Amino acid sequence: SRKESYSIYVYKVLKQVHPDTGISSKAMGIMNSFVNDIFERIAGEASRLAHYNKRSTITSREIQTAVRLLLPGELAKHAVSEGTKAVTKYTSSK
Amino acid sequence: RSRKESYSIYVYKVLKQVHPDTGISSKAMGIMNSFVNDIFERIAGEASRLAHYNKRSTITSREIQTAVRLLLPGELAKHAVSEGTKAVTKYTS
Amino acid sequence: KDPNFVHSGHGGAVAGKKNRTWKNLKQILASERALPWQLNDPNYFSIDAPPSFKPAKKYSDVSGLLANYTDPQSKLRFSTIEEFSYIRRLPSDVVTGYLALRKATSI
Amino acid sequence: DNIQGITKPAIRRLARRGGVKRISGLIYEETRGVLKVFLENVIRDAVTYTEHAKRKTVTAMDVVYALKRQGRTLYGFGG
Amino acid sequence: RDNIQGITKPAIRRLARRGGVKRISGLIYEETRGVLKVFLENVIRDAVTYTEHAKRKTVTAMDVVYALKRQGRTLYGFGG
Amino acid sequence: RAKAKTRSSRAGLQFPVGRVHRLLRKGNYSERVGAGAPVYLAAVLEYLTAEILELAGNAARDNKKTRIIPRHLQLAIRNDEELNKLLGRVTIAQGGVLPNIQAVLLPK
Amino acid sequence: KAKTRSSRAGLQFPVGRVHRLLRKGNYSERVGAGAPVYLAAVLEYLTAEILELAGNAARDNKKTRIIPRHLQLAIRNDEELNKLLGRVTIAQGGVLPNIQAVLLPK
Amino acid sequence: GLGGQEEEEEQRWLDALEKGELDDNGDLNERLLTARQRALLQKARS
Amino acid sequence: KPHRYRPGTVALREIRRYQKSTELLIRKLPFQRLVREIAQDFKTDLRFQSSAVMALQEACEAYLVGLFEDTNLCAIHAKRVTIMPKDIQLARRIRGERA
Amino acid sequence: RPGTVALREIRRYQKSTELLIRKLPFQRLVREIAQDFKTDLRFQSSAVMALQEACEAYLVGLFEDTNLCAIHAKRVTIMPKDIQLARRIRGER
Amino acid sequence: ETEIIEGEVVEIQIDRSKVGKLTLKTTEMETIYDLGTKMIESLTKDKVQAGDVITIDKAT
Repeated sequence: SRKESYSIYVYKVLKQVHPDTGISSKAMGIMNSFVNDIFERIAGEASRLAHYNKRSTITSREIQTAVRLLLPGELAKHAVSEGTKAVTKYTSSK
Repeated sequence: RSRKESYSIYVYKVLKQVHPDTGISSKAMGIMNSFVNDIFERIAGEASRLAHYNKRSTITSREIQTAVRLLLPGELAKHAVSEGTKAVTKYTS
Repeated sequence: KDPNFVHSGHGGAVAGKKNRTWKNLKQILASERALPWQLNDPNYFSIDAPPSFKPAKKYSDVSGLLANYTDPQSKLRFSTIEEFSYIRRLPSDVVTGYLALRKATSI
Repeated sequence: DNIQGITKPAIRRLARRGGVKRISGLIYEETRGVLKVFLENVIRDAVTYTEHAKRKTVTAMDVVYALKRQGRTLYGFGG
Repeated sequence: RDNIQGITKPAIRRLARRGGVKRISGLIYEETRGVLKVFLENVIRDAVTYTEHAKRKTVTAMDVVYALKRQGRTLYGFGG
Repeated sequence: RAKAKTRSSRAGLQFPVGRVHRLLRKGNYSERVGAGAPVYLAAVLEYLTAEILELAGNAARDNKKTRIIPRHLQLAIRNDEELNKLLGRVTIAQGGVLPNIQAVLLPK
Repeated sequence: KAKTRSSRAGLQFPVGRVHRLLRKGNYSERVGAGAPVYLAAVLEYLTAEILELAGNAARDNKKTRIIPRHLQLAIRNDEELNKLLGRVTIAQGGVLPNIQAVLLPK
Repeated sequence: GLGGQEEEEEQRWLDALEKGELDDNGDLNERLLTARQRALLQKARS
Repeated sequence: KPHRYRPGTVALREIRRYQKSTELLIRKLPFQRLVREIAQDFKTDLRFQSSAVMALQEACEAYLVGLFEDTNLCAIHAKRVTIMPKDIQLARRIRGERA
Repeated sequence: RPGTVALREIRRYQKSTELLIRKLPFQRLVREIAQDFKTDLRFQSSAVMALQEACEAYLVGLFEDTNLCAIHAKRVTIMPKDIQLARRIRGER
Repeated sequence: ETEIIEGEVVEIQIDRSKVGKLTLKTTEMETIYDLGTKMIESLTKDKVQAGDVITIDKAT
């Protein structure tokens, strides 16, 4: 039907990273599958964490915790910095 | 107040059937409660995947029959599938 | 040359996504069952024989002799001690063969 | 019986990507067994996903879900 | 302060002997202590992240059990 | 309506079909938990419970005692090649380890 | 007039799609609006950082078109990608160059 | 064709093989580092 | 250019060339044929997608490459530069993959 | 004699069920390793027992894999290189 | 002439009329047999269990 996926956002990120550069449909297949795998990984751990807390609400704090549980070391810190910056923009922008 | 919600009654009702002469220690009750609880999470987790892997909304006997066939090893899989079909056969009349 | 040169489009799949031939027999029967049949009419499916009223005699797989026995493992059926000495040595390739040869539980 | 079609040269090449300096002649026949039993895991799981879907065809998703369940996920197939 | 050395030389001897090893070269101890400390470090860090998320000061048996599920190195009998 | 009974008793099970249904339906494993699922799952859990208890009861009786202790469970599961796959990376509180040696160790 | 959640948070990645994927994914009956913002930003951070390594690996290895080998070079040169992905596999990415020490001749 | 450059790259990789002057992987600039990798190099310099 | 070589001088070129390139080392048809065997003993007459058979080969070769690296390090530890089937077993057992 | 009481020691700890590491040294070690994740932590008495059971089990499995490395290299004597081999081919690090 | 079954009973299964299934083993073969009602009301009546050796006069 309509291949519900991430390819145009992945390509828009590549053009933000290296505007001169381009990418094979196989490498985009890896990017989609990696993005969806990390999505299920984080959302799964966040739902477990919500059950462990007896919460319903998937808050920003739950995603942050699932992210720092799954990401190693300094990669966790810098991804947490990007996520907290994005929420800081969103909550300021209304 | 909170309540322990354990499987302790049912594992004991089964022990008293399989070894009528034998009892459960309080730490072995812990191991048995952990085993039942973990296998429930393992099976229901795979059943939730198996529904969305076919984009079905329900879970039913076929999702759990599939999850048992994937999760369990050799002889235990065919035995667990036999027990699930027997219980549902009696339950449906 | 020949009895015709301008053969008409009888109703196979001339340009559709489906297979070229007419409807197969199952589809002919599924459409023939829509007609205004009376209870007494000679329907092509009503000619099917009964299901057998007897229980069907057990004939052995590997030799065709009358089988008293069925194996708890291979579910082949056999008549004598030396036939069991053969059935347990067969490769699974032909065990699933003999079960499917009488359309048993093997799929 | 088709596992013998996996060639001794291909098994040398496949081992040489793993950086081994020297092979021994027993490795080729034992590697065929390791490949056959690895398939006899991942295929039976994939068929089980295929059966659940009521399919006759083993899809990319059927083998991807098996490989994901086996904890050896492959990126670049399915999504 | 200096607590990694508190994994005593007889305790290593016994734990390795439950593991069935015949001769311990005296080189083994500090790497075994460091390896243990790193496994503790991972489990503790995970348990602390569950505890910090839970708005809570006390590390519970559930937090270490959930860290052992997160690491796929589970432990029955402590609840869950 | 007069004299209610458990859906476990209707299935022919000890294991709690109501509890299993409640846990499936509040665990968010699906938007629609059909009642065949918790009956089937209760039966699966009850079978695995029977198999693992019977092996542990044999292990306890073989160790000359009339009680299941975690040691008798570890000495059941590490003596079964099926359950040592299903429980193949789980740890048992007070279970210890299976008694085992590589033959190269043994003297003379 | 409306504003996209993506641009409101400052991402390229689709915040509303992550919200719908949480909402339809049964991860809860209730989803906070900051959760898909944070999650989209982390997916974007991971995507941007791996692609920045991969495009550099392509440019260094005398090419420009990103292909699965450049993704394997991005994953295996950095220890925190290497631990995050670990035992997962890349279609036709191969293995990172390693003619093993000691076997490398004297 | 220009595959002669890859033949010379193999000759350079063979010169180092005959000398025994290669990395532990058998292989032959901080501006290539991401902001995280600059923070990790700062952590390696501290 | 020279003849017979110092043994392993072309084996080092094999490691280099098969590690620098990313193509699959088994040819397609032997594996395409093999995939239609293993299923039959559990379900007859299955049909295999063109993507699925390739994903199966990619998984099988990726699985063997990792097993060969572990086997290589086992041989090097066990003094040898030659791999033997007992190194494959040691790698499998410490991986926890059978026995 | 030596190596004979070292072998006879194996059967005692493989039959016996108790924990082999000292509780207070382990308890302080967990708290030490926690200090630079957070100050002023409280640890539940059951949690540190669970952590000790996990740590002794992790080491017993690593010691079996260490014994496999040594005995494959025809040694009854273990070496740190056996731990470096195991922690690589485990897929841990 | 007499019809005698004899063997170790390997496995024996019964469920609700009644339906059931018996297996036997000699030193040299195995079998699985579906049981008729008048065998069910005999194998159960005489408390037959797996590992017994039994001789059945088939006619009775």
